[PDB]
Amino acid sequence: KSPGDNIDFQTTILSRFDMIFIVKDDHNEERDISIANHVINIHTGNANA
Amino acid sequence: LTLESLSNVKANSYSEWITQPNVSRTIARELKSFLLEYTDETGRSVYGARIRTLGEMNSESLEVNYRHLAESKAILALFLAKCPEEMLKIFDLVAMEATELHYPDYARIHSEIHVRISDFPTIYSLRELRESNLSSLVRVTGVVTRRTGVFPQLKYVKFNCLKCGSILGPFFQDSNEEIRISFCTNCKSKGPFRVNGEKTVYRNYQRVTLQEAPGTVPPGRLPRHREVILLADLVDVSKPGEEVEVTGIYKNNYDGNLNAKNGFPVFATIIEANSIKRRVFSWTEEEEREFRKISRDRGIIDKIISSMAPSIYGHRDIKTAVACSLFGGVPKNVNGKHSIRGDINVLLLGDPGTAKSQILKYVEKTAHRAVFATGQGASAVGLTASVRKDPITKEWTLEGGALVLADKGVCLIDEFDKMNDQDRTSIHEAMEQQSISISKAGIVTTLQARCSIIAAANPNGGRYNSTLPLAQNVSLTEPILSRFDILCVVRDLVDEEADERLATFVVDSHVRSHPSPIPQELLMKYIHYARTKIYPKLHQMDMDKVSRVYADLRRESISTGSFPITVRHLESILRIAESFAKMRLSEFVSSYDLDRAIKVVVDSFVDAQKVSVRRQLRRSFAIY
Ligand SMILES: Nc1ncnc2c1ncn2[C@@H]1O[C@H](COP(=O)(O)OP(=O)(O)OP(=O)(O)O)[C@@H](O)[C@H]1O
Ligand SMILES: [Mg+2]
Ligand SMILES: [Zn+2]
Repeated sequence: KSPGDNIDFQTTILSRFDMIFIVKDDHNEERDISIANHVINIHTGNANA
Repeated sequence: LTLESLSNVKANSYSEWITQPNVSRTIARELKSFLLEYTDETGRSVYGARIRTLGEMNSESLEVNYRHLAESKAILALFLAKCPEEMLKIFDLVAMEATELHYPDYARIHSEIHVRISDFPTIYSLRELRESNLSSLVRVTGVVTRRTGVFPQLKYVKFNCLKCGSILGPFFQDSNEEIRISFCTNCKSKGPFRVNGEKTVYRNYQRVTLQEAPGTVPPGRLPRHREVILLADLVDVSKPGEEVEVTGIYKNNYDGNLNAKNGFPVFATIIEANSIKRRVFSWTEEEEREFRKISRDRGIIDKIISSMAPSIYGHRDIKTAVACSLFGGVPKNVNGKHSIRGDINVLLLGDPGTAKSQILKYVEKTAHRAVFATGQGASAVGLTASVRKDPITKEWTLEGGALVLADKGVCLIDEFDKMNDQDRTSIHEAMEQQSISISKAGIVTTLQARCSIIAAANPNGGRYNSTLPLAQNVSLTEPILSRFDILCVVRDLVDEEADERLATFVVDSHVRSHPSPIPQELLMKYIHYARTKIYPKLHQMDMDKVSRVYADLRRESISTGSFPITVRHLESILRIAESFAKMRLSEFVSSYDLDRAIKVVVDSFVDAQKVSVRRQLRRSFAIY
């Protein structure tokens, strides 16, 4: 489906902006491992040091 | 004179009898004898020990029991009943002298000792009082409806002579009418004179309104009310909404000018107080080693989970969630640039008649800082911040909602699905950013709203639709739902065996009310100590398991075609593991706690899904 009908408002609002960032949650095991490890270290204390 | 001599009054009235010097000296001596010659059953110095504990805390008030004074000396009791005002001055001087006789130089650490009578036979309701009760000792019950602030009252007053600039010495204020001087001893004048505010010593003052308790009022009639005046150590004891017992004196307000005021000559009345009594979470080193002892018994978790709402049948999952959200977790700041909240929110979605309000009531009796607000009803507190006017003082005030007032605690919203747009905006802001913003009447500020939310709601129509997902049964939107950690769905499934036990329990309640368990009192304090001093740890030896668990639950969620799984689920997993660990007053999050936590999130996700997806998942996730 086009980005236009993927938003619940009028499509002329888009012309106002300068950069339009579309982030898609794509499923992939290797990325999942890395992000999970990142989160679990921050909760450990590693990223504080 | 002697004691049996006083009981033959030879004056016009009691008041004129008590003021004669000879009878005052007699009663002062006989009060000294009462103070220093009492003995209990065993014989212990009941007042001796009270006067030595006076020394330690250095208090300015003394407690006396009318029963003992009636036991010993009866004419004194009669005079105390009839003319207490004259008696109490004499009795307060006697107490002060006796105290000095046992603690030298205490006239500096305190300059006057107040007597408060503790017990007294006759107890009145506010509607029984008549004009035969004027200037007499009374004892009443009631409920406190209003309260004022603390104002100072003149005690030792110093005057200025505005011709020779002199400070005239201490003069005493009787609490009846204002005192004025007329003569300067140095310059010999009756000129202007003004009170020296700087050199004066003041007294504490507060006023309260007492209303008949609704329960006792006979059918068809309305509650009556009276006013009470509290002086010195009695200020700020009973907060509005409590039931109290008052011992004091019944007086007339000498209004003003009885001239003018056309109409019948009526007078108004007040009560001047002598004693107030009521009709906690702080702990001590006695109970600390009992805390630690109970903490070493394996399976403290399931004891706590069955000590929660101790009068609703079944519903173990909601009680587990209640315990989790009633203990909490650890807030986090990563070098002052990243914050992860600590509290765990709980939503209840259930059919009519499943006892959600009962659990919400329990949480409020069990918690330290808990507030109640209603979506569609009449409540004493709203959800939106505002600036309004105080009816009593006529002042503008800044008030926050229940969210602001319940910082570092829990907020209880009943009937969560019937909010208006304003309340919904407030809730969203609080849950997302955890701070309330206001721009009204020249005030621009941000307030702190670090609070836990527990809410209850009813589906659309009235019953649960299992053939559609959660987002299509309730009127709340995904932005709000996603900000809750645990979702509980109470379904009224018609099962024949369960009704037997439910009805049995309910009928037993009525039958009994006719005209594992830890005790609640210890649980209340264990909850405060644990949440005050217990900050459990996350040593990362235990990272391998959760990485691979999250990987599997992500790979499965997309394959089955349902809600997405985001890292908020893993954050909830760790934050709940913190609570399960803190239950054991622990020192290093265990793998047992992680495994207990995993069930809650996985079960919530599985049980908030359509029937087909749910059958797929309940088999796929069988290992966790
Ligand atoms: N599982 C249960 N165990 C014990 N009592 C129950 C249970 N379910 C309902 N009750 C009782 O039935 C009544 C239900 O009233 P209550 O207001 O608590 O229900 P509710 O679900 O909060 O109400 P509603 O959703 O209709 O606004 C109460 O007396 C409650 O104690
Ligand atoms: Mg209800
Ligand atoms: Zn003078």
